[PDB]
Amino acid sequence: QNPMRDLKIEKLVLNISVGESGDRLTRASKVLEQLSGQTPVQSKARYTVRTFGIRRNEKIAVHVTVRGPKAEEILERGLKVKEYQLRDRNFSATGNFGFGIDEHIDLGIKYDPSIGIFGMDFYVVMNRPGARVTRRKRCKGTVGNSHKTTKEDTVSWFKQKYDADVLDK
Amino acid sequence: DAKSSAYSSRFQTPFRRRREGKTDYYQRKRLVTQHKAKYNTPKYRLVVRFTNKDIICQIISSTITGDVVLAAAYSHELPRYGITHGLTNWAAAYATGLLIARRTLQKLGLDETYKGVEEVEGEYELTEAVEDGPRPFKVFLDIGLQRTTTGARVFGALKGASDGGLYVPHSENRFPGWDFETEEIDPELLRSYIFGGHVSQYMEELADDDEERFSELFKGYLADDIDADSLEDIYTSAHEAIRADPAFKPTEKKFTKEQYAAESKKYRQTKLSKEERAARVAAKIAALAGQQ
Amino acid sequence: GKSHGYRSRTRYMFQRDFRKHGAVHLSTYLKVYKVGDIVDIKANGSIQKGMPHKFYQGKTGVVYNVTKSSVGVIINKMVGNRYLEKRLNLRVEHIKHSKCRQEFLERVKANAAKRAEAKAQGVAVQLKRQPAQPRESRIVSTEGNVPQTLAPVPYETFI
Amino acid sequence: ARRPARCYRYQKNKPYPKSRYNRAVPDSKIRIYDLGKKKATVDEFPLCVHLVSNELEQLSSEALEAARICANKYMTTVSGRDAFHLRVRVHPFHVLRINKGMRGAWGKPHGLAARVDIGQIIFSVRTKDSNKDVVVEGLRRARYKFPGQQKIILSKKWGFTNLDRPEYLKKREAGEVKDDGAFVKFLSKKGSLENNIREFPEYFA
Amino acid sequence: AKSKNHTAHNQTRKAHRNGIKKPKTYKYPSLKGVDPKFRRNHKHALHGTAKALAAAKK
RNA sequence: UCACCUUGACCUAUUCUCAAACUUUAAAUAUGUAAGAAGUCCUUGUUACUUAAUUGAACGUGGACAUUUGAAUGAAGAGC
RNA sequence: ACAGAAAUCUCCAGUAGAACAAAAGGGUAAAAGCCCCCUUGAUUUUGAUUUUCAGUGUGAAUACAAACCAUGAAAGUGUG
RNA sequence: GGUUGCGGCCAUAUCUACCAGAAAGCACCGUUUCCCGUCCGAUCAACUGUAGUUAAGCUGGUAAGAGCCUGACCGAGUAGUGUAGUGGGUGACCAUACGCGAAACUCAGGUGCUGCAAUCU
Ligand SMILES: [Mg+2]
Ligand SMILES: [Mg+2]
Ligand SMILES: [Mg+2]
Ligand SMILES: [Mg+2]
Ligand SMILES: [Mg+2]
Ligand SMILES: [Mg+2]
Ligand SMILES: [Mg+2]
Ligand SMILES: [Mg+2]
Ligand SMILES: [Mg+2]
Ligand SMILES: [Mg+2]
Ligand SMILES: [Mg+2]
Ligand SMILES: [Mg+2]
Ligand SMILES: [Mg+2]
Ligand SMILES: [Mg+2]
Ligand SMILES: [Mg+2]
Ligand SMILES: [Mg+2]
Ligand SMILES: [Mg+2]
Ligand SMILES: [Mg+2]
Ligand SMILES: [Mg+2]
Ligand SMILES: [Mg+2]
Ligand SMILES: [Mg+2]
Ligand SMILES: [Mg+2]
Ligand SMILES: [Mg+2]
Ligand SMILES: [Mg+2]
Ligand SMILES: [Mg+2]
Ligand SMILES: [Mg+2]
Ligand SMILES: [Mg+2]
Repeated sequence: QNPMRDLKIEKLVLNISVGESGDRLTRASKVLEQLSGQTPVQSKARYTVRTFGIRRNEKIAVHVTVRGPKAEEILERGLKVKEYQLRDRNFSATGNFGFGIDEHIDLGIKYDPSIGIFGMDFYVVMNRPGARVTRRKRCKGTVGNSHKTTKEDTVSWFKQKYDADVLDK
Repeated sequence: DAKSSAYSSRFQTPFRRRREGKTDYYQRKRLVTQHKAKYNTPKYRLVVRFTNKDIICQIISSTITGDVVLAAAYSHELPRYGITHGLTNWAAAYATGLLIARRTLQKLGLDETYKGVEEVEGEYELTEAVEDGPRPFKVFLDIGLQRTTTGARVFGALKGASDGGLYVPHSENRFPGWDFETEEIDPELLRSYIFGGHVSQYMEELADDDEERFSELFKGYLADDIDADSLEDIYTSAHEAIRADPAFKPTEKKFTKEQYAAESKKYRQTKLSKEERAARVAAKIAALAGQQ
Repeated sequence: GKSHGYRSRTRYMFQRDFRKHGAVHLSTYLKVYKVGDIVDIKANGSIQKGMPHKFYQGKTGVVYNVTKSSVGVIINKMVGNRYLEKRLNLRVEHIKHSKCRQEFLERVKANAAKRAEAKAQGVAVQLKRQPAQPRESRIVSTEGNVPQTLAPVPYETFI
Repeated sequence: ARRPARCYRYQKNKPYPKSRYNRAVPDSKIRIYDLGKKKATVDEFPLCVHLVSNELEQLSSEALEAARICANKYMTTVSGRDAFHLRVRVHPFHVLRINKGMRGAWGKPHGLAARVDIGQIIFSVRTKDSNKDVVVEGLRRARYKFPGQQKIILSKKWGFTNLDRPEYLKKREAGEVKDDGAFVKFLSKKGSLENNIREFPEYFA
Repeated sequence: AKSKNHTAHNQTRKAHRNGIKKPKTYKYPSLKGVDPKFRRNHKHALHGTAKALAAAKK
């Protein structure tokens, strides 16, 4: 149709929720760092339930956002770990998709004090050129209805390049 | 989806340009409100706007029925002064600010007095008032919505308008060369930014590193065979031309306004009438409930 | 006990007038007030500084002083059996000009103009206003207007 | 152990509702406001009979129960309980207070009453045209439980709707009428034609 | 013992016995609360005008 | 059933009825100001305030306008 | 992924249905909310004004003036 | 007439859905040495109008569209209400006289106008 109506990856966020503070979540920040190439940022707890063992403002999670070419190959590693089997679910109505894995840091390895593993959440945000209009300071517009990402368009793009299959066992 | 009728009835719109995202009315109140005991004195702002591919500097006062432009200078009229490429760079913002300073001081009769910094060195300077003469033209900077950051081209325009002899109140911690340790501006980086040195050093290091980037970027420089080490005298001759003739020649206007108007009317969809709306509704009723 | 604070009984007076909340438009800040101008007082509820007391809502007075963001207003207030002059220090968003002093000044200009065309010729032009007068003699035609009306109506319930 | 209704007969106070300031109001004993065949079609019950107040007073919720049960039972006995539709058209929203000797004499909530005007319907019944005498006799029996004067007006409207009987027939033998579960929906000249085709097929002929 | 707290009865008839007075305006009101910088310059602008009309007539 | 008369809700379009401490709307009565000589225009004097700049501001000089001089009715004298 | 109605992360909607120390009302959306940076204008002098009112006091508030400062690129704002 | 920058009045301008937009502009878009800013050059900053595009933004139109605005001898001189009576009625309340006068409703119409500057087949 139009090269400016093409569907891209813009960011990929790697969330590890470790409902506590200390050495475990410090190493969970570490295991995000050498994969992303980027220092991650921790997230405080919003409130306190006293059932999850979390208190308010406790830094109980880490996450990092990776963009451009670096996001694409981490997504490729995640799909090789998931064996290219996403579900009928995992795809948002807004055209974003994610999953969860653990222990895929087998290559690209640092000094590696292997005491304790972490699982990890992949989430991929998908858009088109012109998404600056909803993020820029001046003339903050809304992406048009034709230009929005949808679940059908993102699953068509996903069962294109990476040539995977969804919903299948 | 599904905005309710109660929501639509109770909704209050923002003005028009808050909706358009062009006017911080919070900032505009503070920039436009005159001292009430200075009764009808217009408060003048140097509006500096950076679109892609143009720099706009306008000296504007405000009235009840709308704003009034005193003088305007654009970066696309700097090719008359000898700047063809890089028309939104930091130095181009400087040349546009110098041009609006000289044009306004020629329009107001303050061109003999208030020459400004005639030889640009890059030092922090304010236009001093001439004793037993007119005070200099006091202009207040309107950066609009864009962020105040160290090295931004709004302060290039500020620096050029101050060097052209306008009184613009400004500190110096937002020019390139400022450092957060010592409260001192660096005139070396400030003067290199004024004379385009940050562009020129990039052309030098791309020409010594890799050429597929130096042919994508700066292609028009190579087509107009401009050297990296020769931007400084282009900018200097441009400043001399600005200080020698800033008087705003306009363009040719080239197929005049009625011929513009009649040709551009042939692409306006015209609003329909009640007769075509009733006929449209009746034909739609026939097409939709006429039993196929 | 009882309560007589500064903004007591101002639930509706300083309210902000449906779908006109938020920022004040800028002609309010660009109107120019001279000493001697006759101004109306209506407090904006969204600006809490320079705000008049609730007594002065709907009161009309004379500018005696002009300051950085505010004007002083003379208001006559009926304290007991006499009138006291009150001096108010009101910011200009609680202030608007009186349209009566517009209308009277165009009547002054009209009076001067018709006195000039009376001096040109035709003196005694009779340039005061008059109250509404009893109407003169009409002739009412019956041309396509034959007077045809029925009677009072019977009672029906229509419930 | 209850005050007679002549104490709280007249609208002497501002309406005192159950609010965030009242908080301790006893329940209205009238809880059923539609009776008979309430689910019936608008076409089922064309004739509307109204019991209408002639006075500005208050009707207690006790009196509303006592008249609703009497009119319902007479109409059920004589004509069957699915041949009429009864609607109490007033709701006891005003809290009556009792002070149970004048220092601090503000009252605690006694009960609930309904403030009626001259010309408000208290009870409306829709039936077939052949049930008119039974309905008028049921409403005139229900008069005795209410203080004040009340008239029985035959409505010139089809059913509980707000348009005349020839106007409703002109509207339904044309195509501006479609059924709801107990009421009806009317077709307008305003709105999107796609929705006015999505409902109301039988028009546009 | 308990008595009559407050009433405004008869107070308007008392205020109209001497018939509520307007405060008798004058040419040249006072500079009470007029801006001090304007007052300071008004002093000198009237000093110079006194001298100007002194030299105009003598 | 391991997609079924006998589903809690929730949403959608309707429906009956209300509020001293609810409200988009909103009277009547009551209430503020004005309806000029201390007014209006024309010209130019002051200043340390104000303006980029006699630009304004405020107060002025000199001049033009005579009771229909700026709605009504009354005024019992008015003011102190 | 653990992870469910509640932990984190992403998108969309969202006119305020949140928040603003404490009652209730008013006000507020590139904010008066939230988060960050810099600070002490919560300073000095002594008048004026508003509300309570006798046009006394006290409390509280408004707008200026003379300084000295803070903040910001600035207009400006800041006498809790 | 289009478009831009700065506006004024702040929905006749908003919202939902669809369809068009020549020229210029605006825009998306391209790059990260430099000033600067982030977990992330996404936002902010810088550089080039070059590699590309009208897909979106933006503008305009359409809709028995929602909302909003205007008007109506539409409802309605209705409700309410000032004044009056040794009016009526046990009362609740009501009528008359001299005046003022709504809202919902129902119809019809409309769907931004405009100031300064600059630019454009
Ligand atoms: Mg704002
Ligand atoms: Mg700002
Ligand atoms: Mg109070
Ligand atoms: Mg209040
Ligand atoms: Mg109000
Ligand atoms: Mg305060
Ligand atoms: Mg007894
Ligand atoms: Mg009582
Ligand atoms: Mg009875
Ligand atoms: Mg005693
Ligand atoms: Mg006593
Ligand atoms: Mg009394
Ligand atoms: Mg007396
Ligand atoms: Mg007295
Ligand atoms: Mg009351
Ligand atoms: Mg209301
Ligand atoms: Mg008079
Ligand atoms: Mg001035
Ligand atoms: Mg506290
Ligand atoms: Mg006192
Ligand atoms: Mg005293
Ligand atoms: Mg106190
Ligand atoms: Mg204070
Ligand atoms: Mg100050
Ligand atoms: Mg304080
Ligand atoms: Mg304060
Ligand atoms: Mg980019």
